[PDB]
Amino acid sequence: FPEAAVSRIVVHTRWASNVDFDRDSSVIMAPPTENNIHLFKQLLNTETL
Amino acid sequence: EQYKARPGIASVQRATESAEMPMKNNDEGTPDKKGNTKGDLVNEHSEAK
Repeated sequence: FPEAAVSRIVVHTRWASNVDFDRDSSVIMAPPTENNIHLFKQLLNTETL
Repeated sequence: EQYKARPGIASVQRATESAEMPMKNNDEGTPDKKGNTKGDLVNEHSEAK
């Protein structure tokens, strides 16, 4: 486990894998100290300035 | 705040200006300052056509 003052859990599909064919549809998040708003505005946020 | 209004303010304002226009004055066939009727010598029915 990481040796640090604070540790957190993040989702990262196939972050440690060795596949032969890539499905090429993955979900990656940054640590909560960085903005992740771009993941929730991919479908119908075509009017968000 | 960065808000882009839909419908746009400019587009709506332009349309309402045209509807603001009062109707034209139809003074044909009425007398004048001296008492002569105002208009041209065209047949009553042919004028409508």
